[PDB]
Amino acid sequence: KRTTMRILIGLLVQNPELATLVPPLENLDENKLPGLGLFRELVNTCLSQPGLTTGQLLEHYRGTNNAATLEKLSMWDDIADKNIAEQTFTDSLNHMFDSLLELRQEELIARERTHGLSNEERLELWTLNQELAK
Repeated sequence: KRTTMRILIGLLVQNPELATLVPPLENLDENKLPGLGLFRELVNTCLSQPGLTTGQLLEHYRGTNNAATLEKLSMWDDIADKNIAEQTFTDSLNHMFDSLLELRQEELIARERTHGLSNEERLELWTLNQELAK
């Protein structure tokens, strides 16, 4: 639950164009979920300057007064980039052999259109069709 806010903050700092996908936060009350005030603040800053880059966003956090905040904004950016690199990795792992599966599939289809397929081969084609979900 604490990482939810941190992930949101982090992702938005990494890509401020995501402010675009935040529904309205005005009627919420800040006082109820730690970090929400910060999120709201960034979202507002993002809406007030569309097209922002990460660096341009981080300009609003110069000065001594903002240092503890600038800090967490950068930490959280990194924690988030890792979380999604992790997720890309796990997702790529799952599709590792796709190039190889998707040509046994071509081979089975071609076999099927000229000679046809045995019972086992029909089942394998079916399995490949599930696995290549598009």
